[PDB]
Amino acid sequence: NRTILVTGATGTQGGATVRALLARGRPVRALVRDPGTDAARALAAAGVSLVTGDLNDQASLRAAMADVHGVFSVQTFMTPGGLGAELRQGRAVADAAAATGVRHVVYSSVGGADRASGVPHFETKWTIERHLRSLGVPTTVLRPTFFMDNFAAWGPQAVDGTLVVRLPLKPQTRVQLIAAEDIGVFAATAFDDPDTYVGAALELAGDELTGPELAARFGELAGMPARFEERSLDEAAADPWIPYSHEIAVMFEWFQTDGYAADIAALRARHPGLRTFADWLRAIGWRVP
Amino acid sequence: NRTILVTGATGTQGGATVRALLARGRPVRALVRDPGTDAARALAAAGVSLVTGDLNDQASLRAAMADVHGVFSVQTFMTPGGLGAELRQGRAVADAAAATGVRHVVYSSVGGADRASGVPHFETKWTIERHLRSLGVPTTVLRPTFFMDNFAAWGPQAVDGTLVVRLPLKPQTRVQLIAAEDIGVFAATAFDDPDTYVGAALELAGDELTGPELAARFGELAGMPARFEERSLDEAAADPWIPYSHEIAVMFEWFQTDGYAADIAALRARHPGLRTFADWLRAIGWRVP
Ligand SMILES: NC(=O)c1ccc[n+]([C@@H]2O[C@H](COP(=O)([O-])OP(=O)(O)OC[C@H]3O[C@@H](n4cnc5c(N)ncnc54)[C@H](O)[C@@H]3O)[C@@H](O)[C@H]2O)c1
Ligand SMILES: NC(=O)c1ccc[n+]([C@@H]2O[C@H](COP(=O)([O-])OP(=O)(O)OC[C@H]3O[C@@H](n4cnc5c(N)ncnc54)[C@H](O)[C@@H]3O)[C@@H](O)[C@H]2O)c1
Ligand SMILES: COC(=O)[C@@H]1c2cc3c(c(O)c2[C@@H](O)C[C@@]1(C)O)C(=O)c1c(O)ccc(O)c1C3=O
Ligand SMILES: COC(=O)[C@@H]1c2cc3c(c(O)c2[C@@H](O)C[C@@]1(C)O)C(=O)c1c(O)ccc(O)c1C3=O
Ligand SMILES: [Mg+2]
Repeated sequence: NRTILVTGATGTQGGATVRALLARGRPVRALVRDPGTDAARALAAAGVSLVTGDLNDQASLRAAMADVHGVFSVQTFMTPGGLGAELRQGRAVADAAAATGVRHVVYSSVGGADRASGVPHFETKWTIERHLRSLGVPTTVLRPTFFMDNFAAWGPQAVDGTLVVRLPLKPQTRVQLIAAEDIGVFAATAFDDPDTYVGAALELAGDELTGPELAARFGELAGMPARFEERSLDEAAADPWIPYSHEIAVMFEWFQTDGYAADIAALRARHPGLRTFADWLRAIGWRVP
Repeated sequence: NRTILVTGATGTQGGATVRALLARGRPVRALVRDPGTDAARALAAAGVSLVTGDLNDQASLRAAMADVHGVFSVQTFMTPGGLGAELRQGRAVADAAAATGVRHVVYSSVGGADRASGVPHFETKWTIERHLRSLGVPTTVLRPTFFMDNFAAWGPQAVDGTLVVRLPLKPQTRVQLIAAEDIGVFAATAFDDPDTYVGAALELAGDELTGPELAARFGELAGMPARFEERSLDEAAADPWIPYSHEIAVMFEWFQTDGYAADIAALRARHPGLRTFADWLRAIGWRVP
């Protein structure tokens, strides 16, 4: 059986992984909590098999993994269960894979998880990585950087005729970015080349830009003036419109002090289709609100 | 000036620290968000000076540290801002101490913070410890174990004439415990013996017991039958009546796999009054609910 079980299939990383897997010729089974949603029906229409389960329900995970070759493992921490739930879920996926004879887990972590960042939602992922390693289940770890896709909901607004990117970054802070579509590409590639990818951990980025450079990219596409403005970390941390704003502010402070460290040139050699930020803007057809 | 600023002064660790400092003749200043509460007024009535401030407000922290010799630093994670807020607050205390020339910080962390536990509210504390050391703020780290005081609100209930301690521990799991009163003793001791304590980290426990033994201690005092019963980790994690239940379940799993490592005999040699669990039960006058 060549089937891959994709967790988080209706989400950003999982959805990208579904598309890459289908294109590469793998059967895809999607873990969904509710098979009756628009998103789940859309997956089925694309040729995905649905299985009902929940990352909090270990028995349901074992059932979801019946006869599959591989599992794509991704979790979110932005739920009522928070970071503790993310951690337990990641370890549950690993345990269920071990118990059901899964041959290959591709786990999505985060760039810098291995670098003692102290970012709470990076440390959860590191702890999950360590658990997978301890079980001996053949594993590839992907460590994605800043999702370009974040800018769909959190892109710049027009202020007095100028697009403003306002984020808790110094103007000089360089940030590595990855298109979610490329996370999917690497996940699919890993399953089809285990000789290269089993036992590997790979930090993923397709571009590296400062805030002013990000603003320039939007301005060039929009035909509008654009600028970057630094937001204070304390202000970002307190924002009632940003879920888990304190953890996110810790993360942005780490971008400022440390940051991601993917080798973009080496990734492009492996994957010539690796997307730049300009590519992301073109692919989504970004427009000013 | 020999004044100590106590953060969390109306709480468990801070309150214990205030009492121990007063016993040693230190002037004490208490950080309170609202000086009009009953708890704050009681501190003032004891001869503790109040200063209004908030761990989320860096300017208020600098003001609170004006002219003080030392700071007792403690944070909670079970608030709206969660783990991220705990981390930012701990680093803010450190930064304010650095900015105001504080001569000694006693920071309360947690046993095993230094042992890569993966427990999210342990990793926050490890990150705060690291930040203090990076700044060169003269620092003593206390690493308390399981608070005996937890059993005041989370004690055993009588079921069919038997007291039942029900926790996510294997019957064989040994847990180290500390009376909060003793955390205060060590904090005050550290300020008065900086030669010994500046630069030090000390894991704190006054007893070490299994679940069955904890049950036996309650039974002995109450003069009735008692037993321990293991609760599953999944059930504990999902408990709607336990705040941050998922993080707490990760912690209990770590008790099972790893656990605390204080040298109790060595601590009792330093502090002969170090409380056993039986001592704590007697001191608070524990009674069957
Ligand atoms: N946004 C970024 O820039 C970025 C960069 C690196 C890493 N990450 C990490 O990505 C992860 C989130 O991935 P995403 O953006 O694809 O998430 P998402 O929110 O787009 O998707 C979450 C998916 O998980 C599913 N899900 C949620 N709870 C579930 C449960 N209990 N059982 C089964 N399924 C459940 C959702 O229905 C959805 O399919 C986070 O851990 C985050 O830290 C994000
Ligand atoms: N309970 C245990 O067994 C145990 C064992 C080891 C460590 N710990 C750690 O102890 C810490 C909590 O200490 P505690 O039990 O003394 O807490 P607590 O809840 O008893 O007291 C918290 C204190 O902090 C104050 N406070 C809260 N938010 C504040 C803010 N924004 N600004 C200023 N003051 C604020 C409260 O008013 C109170 O004075 C946690 O980090 C926990 O992980 C607990
Ligand atoms: C354009 O900026 C954003 O979209 C921001 C942004 C950026 C990241 C994450 C966010 O959740 C948000 C949102 O909080 C809105 C905002 C403004 O703060 C995130 O969770 C994350 C993550 O879990 C793991 C690695 C990451 O690199 C990230 C991020 O980079
Ligand atoms: C008797 O057991 C308890 O009181 C439990 C308990 C125990 C601990 C903590 C709790 O919050 C609770 C509550 O969740 C109720 C319950 C039942 O789960 C906690 O926050 C903590 C902590 O931050 C740091 C170190 C610790 O060692 C601990 C604990 O040991
Ligand atoms: Mg299929």
